[PDB]
Amino acid sequence: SVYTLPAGADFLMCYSVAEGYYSHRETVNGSWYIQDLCEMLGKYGSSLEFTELLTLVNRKVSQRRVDFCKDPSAIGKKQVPCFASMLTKKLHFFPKS
Amino acid sequence: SVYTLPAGADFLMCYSVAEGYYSHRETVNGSWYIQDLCEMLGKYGSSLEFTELLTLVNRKVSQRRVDFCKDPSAIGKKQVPCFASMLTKKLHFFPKS
Amino acid sequence: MFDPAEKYKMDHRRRGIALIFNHERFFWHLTLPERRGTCADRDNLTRRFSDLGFEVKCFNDLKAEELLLKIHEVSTVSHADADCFVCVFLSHGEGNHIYAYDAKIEIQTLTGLFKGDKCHSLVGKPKIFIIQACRGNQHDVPVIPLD
Amino acid sequence: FDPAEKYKMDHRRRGIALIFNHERFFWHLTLPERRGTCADRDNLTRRFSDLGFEVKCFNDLKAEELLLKIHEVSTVSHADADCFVCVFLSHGEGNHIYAYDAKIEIQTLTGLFKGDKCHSLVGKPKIFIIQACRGNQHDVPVIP
Ligand SMILES: *CCS(=O)(=O)N1C[C@H](C(=O)Nc2ccc(OC(F)(F)F)cc2)C[C@@H](c2ccccc2)C1
Ligand SMILES: *CCS(=O)(=O)N1C[C@H](C(=O)Nc2ccc(OC(F)(F)F)cc2)C[C@@H](c2ccccc2)C1
Repeated sequence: SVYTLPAGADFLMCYSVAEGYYSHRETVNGSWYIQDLCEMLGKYGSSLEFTELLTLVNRKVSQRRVDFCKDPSAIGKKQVPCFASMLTKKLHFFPKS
Repeated sequence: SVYTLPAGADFLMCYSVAEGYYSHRETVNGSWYIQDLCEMLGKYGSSLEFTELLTLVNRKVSQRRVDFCKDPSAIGKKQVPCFASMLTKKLHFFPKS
Repeated sequence: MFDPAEKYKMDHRRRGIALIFNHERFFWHLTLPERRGTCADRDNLTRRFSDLGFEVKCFNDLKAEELLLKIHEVSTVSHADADCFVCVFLSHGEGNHIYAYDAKIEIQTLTGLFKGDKCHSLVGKPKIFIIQACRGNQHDVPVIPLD
Repeated sequence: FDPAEKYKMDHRRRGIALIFNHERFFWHLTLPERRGTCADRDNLTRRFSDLGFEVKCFNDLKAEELLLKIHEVSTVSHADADCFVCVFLSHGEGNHIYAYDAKIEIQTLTGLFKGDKCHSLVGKPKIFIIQACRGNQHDVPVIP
């Protein structure tokens, strides 16, 4: 390259939820976000562009609702995750030789 | 179709800079971010996935440096933009029928 | 069945509205620098979004009352025959606030108008906010890859 | 200018995935136990290991330990690595993540990997993953 990079470039911040919201979990099987993240990593981690995969994670988490909770006002409530990209290129995890 | 959506889903927040940083401009030709956003919209707006396009915007803005500024401590400084996706699907602006 | 290539439905009668709030000058007692060249940004965004099929609606140097009325109005019209909604702020910011001509507005008040429970006709559809504003007082520094 | 440009991912190693897993907290923080986090930790360990990452897990570190460990990884050479991954499984507050005993500014943690502090990751992806609440609002369901 001819060009310098900003020191803050090529960061990707992947959050379970947008600012100001509660995140959710199954009783003991783990968080909505990490469960769906891991499922998409298992199926697509080695092929899809990572932010393309994080978008699938957003859709999977968006399908869930709170079925049981001690706070009864949380029942039926929802969650969308949020990723913040300062990436400058396509990110793939193709199998390494 | 069977599932409800979170009310906060399908938002995309596109920022000129990451939290805590200054954004930059040419003398009177406009901001780095909007100039590069518009160039990428002109070339790729109607074909590429929008977040894929915003990543190109991040690379273009990352290539710039401050050449002239009244604050001499800004000279040679850099900028990366940041987009925060709560989108659940691929977003294209294909020509409409 | 789960389709990784699923796209937003973008075959509605209209692309939708692109709202542009363009702020060049500020109420003197805010002591905010003029944003000379923002009108080039506004015009450039207007051409580009118009070519993608958007109905572009531009407003220059609105005060908080005017900006809040205009954006509330667009939030309450039907987008049912639109693909998506675009909202651009060209201004100064402070924390989670964008500046109108005379005062700052909580960004969450503005995006909140388009949440699914407030704007039923945009449920399932992309709501895209674009913000040209500084987000603090730090300059990012140049670096080069380790060869 | 190539619109299809990919990060170079043909280095000797994929790189390190750091997982900070917080199940229990110092009693006086009055923070609920994170039952199921160990399933998340193990699940992320399998998935990132299968993608070629060297997965390094740390359970219920106090602020001093967490800051030492992450500073350490920031100061080792990543020159022969594709990228860096850092996972926090904990509670949060504003721009803070909780260790066992206290909260840490997330910007202190990401700041260690900025180009001016970590030269061997310049031009390479730095991926932060955070399972934490970011406020006290439940998002509400809606229908097409
Ligand atoms: C040489 C620094 S500057 O660009 O004059 N400026 C940086 C920052 C600012 O206002 N940036 C900015 C970016 C894009 C803009 O859009 C445009 F108008 F279309 F070009 C406008 C403005 C902060 C500025 C500043 C000046 C005085 C006191 C504090 C901060 C300087
Ligand atoms: C039904 C409410 S809850 O899920 O018990 N809870 C929501 C929130 C919270 O702490 N959630 C959460 C999500 C994922 C986690 O990771 C995991 F361990 F892998 F599952 C852990 C925790 C806030 C909770 C709360 C309770 C009391 C007072 C305030 C907030 C409730």
